[PDB]
Amino acid sequence: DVLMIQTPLSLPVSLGDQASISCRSSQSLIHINGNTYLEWYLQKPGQSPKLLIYKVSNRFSGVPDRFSGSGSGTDFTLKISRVEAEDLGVYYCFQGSHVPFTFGAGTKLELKRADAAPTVSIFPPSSEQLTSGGASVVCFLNNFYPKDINVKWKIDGSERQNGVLNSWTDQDSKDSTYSMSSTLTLTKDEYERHNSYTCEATHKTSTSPIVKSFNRNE
Amino acid sequence: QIQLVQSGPELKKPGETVKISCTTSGYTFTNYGLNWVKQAPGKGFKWMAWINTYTGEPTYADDFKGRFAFSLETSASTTYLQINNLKNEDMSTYFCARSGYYDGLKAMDYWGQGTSVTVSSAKTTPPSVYPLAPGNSMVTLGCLVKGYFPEPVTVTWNSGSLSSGVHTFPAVLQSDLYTLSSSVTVPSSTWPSETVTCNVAHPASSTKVDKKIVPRDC
Amino acid sequence: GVSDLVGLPNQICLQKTTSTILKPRLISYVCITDPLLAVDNGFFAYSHLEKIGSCTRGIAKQRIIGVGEVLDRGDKVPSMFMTNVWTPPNPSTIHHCSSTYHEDFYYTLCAVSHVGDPILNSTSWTESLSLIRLAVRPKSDSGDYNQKYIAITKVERGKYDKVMPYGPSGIKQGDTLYFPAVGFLPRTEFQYNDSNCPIIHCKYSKAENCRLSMGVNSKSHYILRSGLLKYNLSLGGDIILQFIEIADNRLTIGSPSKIYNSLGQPVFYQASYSWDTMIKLGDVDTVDPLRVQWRNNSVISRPGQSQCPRFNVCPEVCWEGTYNDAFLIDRLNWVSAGVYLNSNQTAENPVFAVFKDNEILYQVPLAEDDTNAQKTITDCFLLENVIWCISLVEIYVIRPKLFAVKIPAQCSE
Ligand SMILES: *[C@@H]1O[C@H](CO)[C@@H](O[C@@H]2O[C@H](CO)[C@@H](O[C@@H]3O[C@H](CO[C@H]4O[C@H](CO)[C@@H](O)[C@H](O[C@H]5O[C@H](CO)[C@@H](O)[C@H](O)[C@@H]5O)[C@@H]4O)[C@@H](O)[C@H](O[C@H]4O[C@H](CO)[C@@H](O)[C@H](O)[C@@H]4O)[C@@H]3O)[C@H](O)[C@H]2NC(C)=O)[C@H](O)[C@H]1NC(C)=O
Ligand SMILES: *[C@@H]1O[C@H](CO[C@@H]2O[C@@H](C)[C@@H](O)[C@@H](O)[C@@H]2O)[C@@H](O[C@@H]2O[C@H](CO)[C@@H](O[C@@H]3O[C@H](CO[C@H]4O[C@H](CO)[C@@H](O)[C@H](O)[C@@H]4O)[C@@H](O)[C@H](O)[C@@H]3O)[C@H](O)[C@H]2NC(C)=O)[C@H](O[C@@H]2O[C@@H](C)[C@@H](O)[C@@H](O)[C@@H]2O)[C@H]1NC(C)=O
Ligand SMILES: *[C@@H]1O[C@H](CO)[C@@H](O[C@@H]2O[C@H](CO)[C@@H](O)[C@H](O)[C@H]2NC(C)=O)[C@H](O)[C@H]1NC(C)=O
Ligand SMILES: *[C@@H]1O[C@H](CO[C@@H]2O[C@@H](C)[C@@H](O)[C@@H](O)[C@@H]2O)[C@@H](O)[C@H](O)[C@H]1NC(C)=O
Ligand SMILES: *[C@@H]1O[C@H](CO)[C@@H](O)[C@H](O)[C@H]1NC(C)=O
Ligand SMILES: [Cl-]
Ligand SMILES: [Cl-]
Ligand SMILES: [Cl-]
Ligand SMILES: [Cl-]
Ligand SMILES: [Cl-]
Ligand SMILES: [Cl-]
Ligand SMILES: [Cl-]
Ligand SMILES: [Cl-]
Ligand SMILES: [Cl-]
Ligand SMILES: [Cl-]
Ligand SMILES: [Zn+2]
Repeated sequence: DVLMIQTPLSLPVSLGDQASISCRSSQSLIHINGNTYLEWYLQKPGQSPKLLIYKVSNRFSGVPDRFSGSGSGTDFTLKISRVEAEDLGVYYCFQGSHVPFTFGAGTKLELKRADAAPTVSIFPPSSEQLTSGGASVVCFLNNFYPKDINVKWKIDGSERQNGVLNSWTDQDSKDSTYSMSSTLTLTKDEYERHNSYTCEATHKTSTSPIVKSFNRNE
Repeated sequence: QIQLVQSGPELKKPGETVKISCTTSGYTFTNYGLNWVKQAPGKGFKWMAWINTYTGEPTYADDFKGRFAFSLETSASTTYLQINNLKNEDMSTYFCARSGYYDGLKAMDYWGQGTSVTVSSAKTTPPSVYPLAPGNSMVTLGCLVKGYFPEPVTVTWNSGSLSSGVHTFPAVLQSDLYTLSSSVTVPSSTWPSETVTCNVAHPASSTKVDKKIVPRDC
Repeated sequence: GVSDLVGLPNQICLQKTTSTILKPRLISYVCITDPLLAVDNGFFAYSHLEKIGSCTRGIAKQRIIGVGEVLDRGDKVPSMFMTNVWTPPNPSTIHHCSSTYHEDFYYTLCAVSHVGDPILNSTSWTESLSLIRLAVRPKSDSGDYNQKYIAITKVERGKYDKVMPYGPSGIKQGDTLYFPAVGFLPRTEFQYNDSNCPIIHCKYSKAENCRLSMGVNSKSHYILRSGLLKYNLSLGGDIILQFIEIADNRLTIGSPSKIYNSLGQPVFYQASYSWDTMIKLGDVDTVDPLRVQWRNNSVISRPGQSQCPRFNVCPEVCWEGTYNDAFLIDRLNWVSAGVYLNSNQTAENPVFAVFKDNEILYQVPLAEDDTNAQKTITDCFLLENVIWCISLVEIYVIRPKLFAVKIPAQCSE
């Protein structure tokens, strides 16, 4: 199958900088009619994609001149000379030279900012859930950068990976940080078996892990 | 004035049949063919088919043979994508886009808004809402929203009053049902001095829940 | 002296240049039709049919099938010197010859028809194939060594009702000969999914156009499928002629084809006699079954008529085109040399071009602008380790012409 490899999957850039996204194909995209049907599209969150560039280098109507495309055969590059905030989004390359037509995995153009350690908050099960029969311990890791982070739950000093569900937000629209939640759901009985519940995070901002913890004795 | 509008969101069980419409306006319908594309949640686009609005004949990828049908009605200037014997791997957002013939520009210049198709055997269940109170200069409170279907739920704090400092995380599955948490952060002087209440709304079950975050005993 | 294009020859200019670095030399000096040229191991096979008067409605006067040597004629230019000629008793019964070299001989497989060309009277023709074996260096008092006629009795066709040689020359692998061929399959037995017809972005095409274009007319009894005719000489007793159908990747109507060895690997060309007008050639993946990795060439095509002119890539219902093959002279860059007709809807303006998949490196016309041309056959080889090519070109005494073109090393004259 014709494969479109995009580099990189995530492209942190500062505003007003130059961005370069590479797209390489498993086979030449030069159709037997002479045209190379390689197109670049952009998708913003909660929006249908928008055609940026068609036929390697031609710009669609309304596309700013800061977007340009180049390449040939199997190697192609999209280039943004000076990134404005309106360019933040997900860029896909696409080939229309061989059926089935294929897309790249995408490249997330996001905003670079100063590193920030996460604010960690741990929450024990509410009495309502306990009377309902379950016990969910919640851990919030708010406003950190970069997004690369790891979370570990520890119950009475022993790590538990079972019963854990994680979720991550995208970049914040107002401070450009990331936030994560980690929820450990247990039966009320296993919650009452143990006393100490610990949520610890590893992030590049600190050599030590950021630990929040509570003991079941209120 | 060139616009493509697709049918509304669809919620179906496995084995059923769905028919998505795509009505175009603002141009000669037969002068440009149409493309059907598929985007899996949090993933990339997959090209499904290209329909010749002049002959009515579709050219589809191999993966979409059989239970997929690409038709059109020229009078209504509409194209139809029908999926039979729905399975979970069909839950996705489907787009129609204008793709020209070789006589002009085959790049996808104008897109539809998309149509979401959710496939599940889960039944409509309201959310269970639990407070998350702690057990510094500012404090973090939360609302845990467990065991609801389908998406989405909306979460506000004090009826949108605390828009700033709020992080609602994307929902993940615990079974057939969804769960998510929401964080609010407020000055230590604000809580528990004033009453911080979280408002959850689940339109599909037409449910509204309000939970005040009261402090624990100690 | 003259040898096959194998090993690692002298450099050829790989840049694109407008400079006149190709110097074609005419080495040849009532109508002459149905030509055939093959060059192998410093020898050659040639064939033609001389008619009286018209080229199409004329009386068949003489069918010539000869072999000889390709030698340096004196001025470092290769030329062809006949050494063994053969003529059938009735010129109007021999059709569609194809020559394959093996060791001491050229084996020429022809079709015998009392109803005319089997392509135009397929249903009436009773399949009858003959093999004329000609020694490249005849010896006196040597029995059947010089010339030998073999009426082929046993032919395995598989699902096809009839098979026929369909192309100028084939290859040898060990002791097994492979001729370009076609099989006639009734449309009732033709299993083709119209889903495979590439109609996408073609506004006025229909998915049915491929299957209908697989025959000489849309209501034809047979579809033509290209392939190979295999003759294993090791099975000396009585050799069956086996048909091998070409794979269905980029399938087009059965048309004159050529399989030839270059740089020690098999290459296949198929004439574009249908809607897919861009040139069809490439390295052979497997000979049996026959599958070809067609180049995705975007610069070389052939003239057509109204429905399928030059450069057409959309499926239409048409049977039109010309045979204009190409010889691969460099596999590492996939460079080829061949004569193409430089016109959209008329068979005219022969131009010898050295080209890659997506660009013509350098070319040279072979006649004035209004000169009519038809089939062209190009075979390349080594002379003192420089790559030469010989091209037979039909040109308007209507007779074919033979050119010898050296492939230059530098890109400037
Ligand atoms: C010109 O352009 C065309 C179109 O892009 C090129 O053709 C494609 O070539 C690539 C690479 O050679 C092929 O991919 C390979 O596929 C094989 C298996 O092929 C089978 O499966 C394919 C996937 O479904 C399918 O498309 C094929 O269909 C062809 O054949 C059928 C049957 O005859 C025919 O009806 C069709 O029309 C197609 O022509 C076929 O059924 C696979 O094995 C390859 O894997 C490689 O890598 C692995 C891992 O290392 C290795 O183990 C393997 O041995 C192999 O090396 C690879 O995926 C693609 O199928 C071709 N598509 C078509 C339509 O032909 C062509 O190569 C270009 N020519 C030149 C000169 O560049
Ligand atoms: C020999 O044939 C070629 C190809 O013809 C096309 O294909 C064949 C099968 C048949 O369908 C023809 O009807 C087709 O036109 C001719 O070259 C083509 O010439 C036409 C004009 O006659 C030209 O059309 C203009 O294209 C302009 C820009 O082209 C780009 O967009 C096209 C559409 O997306 C692409 O197809 C093309 O590849 C380019 O990317 C466009 O702005 C204009 O409005 C016209 O539509 C084709 O582009 C052109 N195609 C190619 C591959 O060359 C030959 O015509 C001769 O050469 C061309 C270069 C022009 O100079 C002509 O004036 C000239 O006559 C034709 N030869 C003759 C003698 O007619
Ligand atoms: C052509 O026929 C010959 C003779 O049958 C084949 O070669 C023989 O193959 C058998 C089986 O592998 C061996 O036992 C013999 O020793 C082979 N003999 C020789 C002289 O090679 C050969 O494989 C056939 N080739 C093709 C392409 O069909
Ligand atoms: C025509 O299609 C039939 C159905 O085959 C199915 O679909 C194709 C696209 C392949 O994926 C195949 O593996 C599937 O089973 C085939 O049975 C038949 O052989 C096809 N015939 C031709 C000539 O393609
Ligand atoms: C084909 O051969 C038959 C003899 O069986 C003859 O009647 C018919 O006219 C021939 N057709 C052509 C086109 O030569
Ligand atoms: Cl336990
Ligand atoms: Cl229009
Ligand atoms: Cl496909
Ligand atoms: Cl385009
Ligand atoms: Cl349920
Ligand atoms: Cl070699
Ligand atoms: Cl010379
Ligand atoms: Cl007969
Ligand atoms: Cl053998
Ligand atoms: Cl048919
Ligand atoms: Zn039969």
